[PDB]
Amino acid sequence: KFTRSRIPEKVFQASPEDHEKYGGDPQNPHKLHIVTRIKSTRRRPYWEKDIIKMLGLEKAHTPQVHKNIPSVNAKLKVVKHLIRIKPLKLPQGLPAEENMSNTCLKSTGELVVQW
Amino acid sequence: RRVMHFQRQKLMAVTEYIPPKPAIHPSCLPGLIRLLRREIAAVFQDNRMIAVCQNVALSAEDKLLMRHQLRKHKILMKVFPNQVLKPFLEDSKYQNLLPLFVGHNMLLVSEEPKVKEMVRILRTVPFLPLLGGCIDDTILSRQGFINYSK
Amino acid sequence: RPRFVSLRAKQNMIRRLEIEAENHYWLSM
Amino acid sequence: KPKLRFIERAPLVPKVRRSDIRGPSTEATEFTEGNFAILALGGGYLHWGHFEMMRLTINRSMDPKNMFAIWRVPAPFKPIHYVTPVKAGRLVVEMGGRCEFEEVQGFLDQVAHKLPFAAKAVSRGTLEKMRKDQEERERNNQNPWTFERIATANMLGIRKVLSPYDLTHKGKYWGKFYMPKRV
RNA sequence: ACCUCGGAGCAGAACCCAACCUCCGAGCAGUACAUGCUAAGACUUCACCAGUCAAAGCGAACCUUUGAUCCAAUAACUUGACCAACGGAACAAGUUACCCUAGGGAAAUCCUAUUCUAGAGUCCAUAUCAACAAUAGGGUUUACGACCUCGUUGGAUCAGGACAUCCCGAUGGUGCAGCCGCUAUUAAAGGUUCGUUUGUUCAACGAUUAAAGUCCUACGUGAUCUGAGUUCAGACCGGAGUAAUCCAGGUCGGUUUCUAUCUACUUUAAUUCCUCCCUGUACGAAAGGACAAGAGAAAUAAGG
RNA sequence: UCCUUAAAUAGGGAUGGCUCCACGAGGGUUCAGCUG
RNA sequence: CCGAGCCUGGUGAUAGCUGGUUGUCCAAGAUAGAAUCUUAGUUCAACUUUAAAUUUGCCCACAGAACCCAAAUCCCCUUGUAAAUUUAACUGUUAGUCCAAAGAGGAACAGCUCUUUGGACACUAGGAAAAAACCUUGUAGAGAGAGUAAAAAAUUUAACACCCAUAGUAGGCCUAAAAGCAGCCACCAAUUAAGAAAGCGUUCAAGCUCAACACAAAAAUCCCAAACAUAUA
Ligand SMILES: [Mg+2]
Ligand SMILES: [Mg+2]
Ligand SMILES: [Mg+2]
Ligand SMILES: [Mg+2]
Ligand SMILES: [Mg+2]
Ligand SMILES: [Mg+2]
Ligand SMILES: [Mg+2]
Ligand SMILES: [Mg+2]
Ligand SMILES: [Mg+2]
Ligand SMILES: [Mg+2]
Ligand SMILES: [Mg+2]
Ligand SMILES: [Mg+2]
Ligand SMILES: [Mg+2]
Ligand SMILES: [Mg+2]
Repeated sequence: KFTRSRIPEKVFQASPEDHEKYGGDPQNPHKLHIVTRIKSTRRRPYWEKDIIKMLGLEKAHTPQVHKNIPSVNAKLKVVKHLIRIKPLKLPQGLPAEENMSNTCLKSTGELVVQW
Repeated sequence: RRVMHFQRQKLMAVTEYIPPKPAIHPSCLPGLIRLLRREIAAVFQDNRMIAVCQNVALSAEDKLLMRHQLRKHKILMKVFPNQVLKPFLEDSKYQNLLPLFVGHNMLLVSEEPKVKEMVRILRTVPFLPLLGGCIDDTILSRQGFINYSK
Repeated sequence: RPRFVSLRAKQNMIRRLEIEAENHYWLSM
Repeated sequence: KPKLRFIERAPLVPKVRRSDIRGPSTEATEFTEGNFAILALGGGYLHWGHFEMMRLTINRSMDPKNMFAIWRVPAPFKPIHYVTPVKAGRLVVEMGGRCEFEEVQGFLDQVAHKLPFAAKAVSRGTLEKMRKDQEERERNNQNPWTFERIATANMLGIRKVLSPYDLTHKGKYWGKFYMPKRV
């Protein structure tokens, strides 16, 4: 039978090689994910379709910001083969109210407060 | 084998084994033996006069008759590997003996020279010429052997 | 009729797998 | 009894119960009181005729004072006629005695090719060598992507195509067939 | 045979489910006669119907397998048969080819050839054949009462094609001195008969042949013809059936019709055989008996 | 099993059981002749 | 036009069967259990639509769910989310097809018959040659802009060491003789180098090698893009 897949926890235990490869520090982890759907939910199980709808990834290639917290991460793990996850980087910190309308999400994953 | 799902076939192809590839080709990169040793060492002192020939063109019966005529005297015929005889020359300090033993070589170790009668026997068979030897650490060519016989 | 896997198909699958591995890393923290 | 004993065509007392073809064999995978053997490189069913020809071709070129051959598979018991299930990696016929592997290689290879499923003539040394080189393959492969890793992590949603048994077989065993080259 | 219900397989871990299917037993028995009355809250065979559990309270004592409604009977409480096709027509079987209408549709277990040599093969494997197995190629069968039974075809005409070659051609080997046979490779240009019995699909037989090949082509081909035979509508015989009728199980008889619209098409260096010469030559101890080459006769096919 | 043909799944002969005189656009077989 | 005439009427017989069922535009919209003289139908359920009321609904981290003796499932704090339940009204679909997976139909690999989980098709587009079911991808228009997704089959295999092997003795048992080749018993020994022999052949011998010295496939109308080995990834 085809069922939900239980991913072993060792899959989501990064190695120092992974840290060097991808440039994320396990200490002081990133706060927010940028998730984009890059794969169709057609020919995928209804639970993956539902998770995609919940995460708001109905449109492909449209970045969506989510919290980097265990529940959101569990949903992302369910649909990890359909999405691209990149940390949201804030070189100038989160935007202030003055420049809330002058932000731009660079393709590198950086939210810059000048545009 | 039944046809796999194409997605599974793609998975197998992607997960196919990839052997490690060395940068530079390693190829293109840089007690019978001791019994013979001791026996030949002993023989080199046992014999007083030595000679060598090429007793290979003879038949089994002819070689047997030659062996019988030699055993009529005290001389003993020997065959030993050149592969192991080449180290023996330098071991026994026989430098002039190196360009003498190659291919088939049959020694004629003795202490009493019946070389006159041996040459007489060899005469009736116009082949199998005598090859140079070295009696008591003194090299003798064929002419020297003939003079010694006479 | 049989079907065969091309180098392009293998490369596409490898690209997808690399994206998924990066997803694993970013989900690990 | 340094010979392959005759086996009954059918058990005298049928047994009720205690796919036996797919996947690696779990029993008789290692040499026991022998030095050479025939290894099954794939699952299959052995018939009574197959057993009889095994016995005939082994006891023909046999030296009772220097060779002793034993079975590793029981008599045909599974009803269909009666046959024996054999899984990949299962030894079929073992040999021992004062002998060398090349002395038996010829007819062992012949009888292995006779066998319905893929089979090989394997000594203890050759079995150890192939196990060690399989370990070397899986330790030195330069492919970052392995069937084991992808299937376990459900990368690409591949478990939609794979079987639950594929997670344990790691892609090496597909149905009754076995793929030793598959790392 | 089964049709309802219950228990087990049969589902590994909530439920549900493998229907069809396998096995078992119940239309209850034993017990008690509070084994009463009431009543929160729940379960449930995926609907409903129906079927379960139950605290508290009252009252006595001090439980382990099915069936509705109507209708009958009983003063009533209650009870009853049939509904077992067990969601149950109150009461109705066989048969139709004399039929009509409305529609729907059309792995194991066998054979062939190679491989291992088992082995036959005078001894001798590998001249030849060949076992079990493996490989391929072709065909048959299935999960269901392992009970019985039984479920369109040629011919004529014209042929197209394959080669897995029957003859003709070219070669290798031979357990063939020549003749031959046997075997294998290659070869599809060409060719591949007429009759008797049978409807024969076939088969046997007769006489030939160089040979009378194996197949594919929706029988290849039936808007080209014709014949069976399912099987028409008649009638006998045999078998089954109370009968009607049924049964390829035997026989005698027995009308489908097409004026061609479209596609396509409608004038693309011969083979055998025999006779003779060479040839009684080669070969061979003899017997027997050739190649290659040539000549002549026929016949067939094609074209005139 | 015999005859019939060279060849013959064809034909003929070795109250019931029988007897086919004649007849038949009945159903089979045959000699001879005749014939596109 | 008789297995039962014809005409008229009842009669617009009846038909769970066949066929048909006419403006424009938008929107929501999917396979599913039970019973049934029932499986070509229907009724209930489920789904579906509209309107309405209200408040939680789905996902799920632990904790938790059996003894006999696997993948997963159930349940719900968070969380991501915005739906869910109930009320009123209601038609229609519902004894499907294919794919992936796990099982049963006798301890039946394939084929079928079913059960279960999931997907797809009945819905768009691109690709896989053509293409319901494989891959990519969907929410709708115009554009003579742009970045991409899937998407290209691979392969070409067989030389080989050289050299020759005296002799105790045909080693004995029997076996006509069987000596190395009919069998079992030790399996020694000479030179230097040595099997009472691993394989051919002799009734048995004789003759020969090994070892030892030495140095894969096919078929039927007519093969089937054309072609191309090396210009920057
Ligand atoms: Mg049950
Ligand atoms: Mg219920
Ligand atoms: Mg009923
Ligand atoms: Mg009923
Ligand atoms: Mg009648
Ligand atoms: Mg041919
Ligand atoms: Mg009739
Ligand atoms: Mg008539
Ligand atoms: Mg006739
Ligand atoms: Mg009339
Ligand atoms: Mg009507
Ligand atoms: Mg819509
Ligand atoms: Mg009823
Ligand atoms: Mg109906």
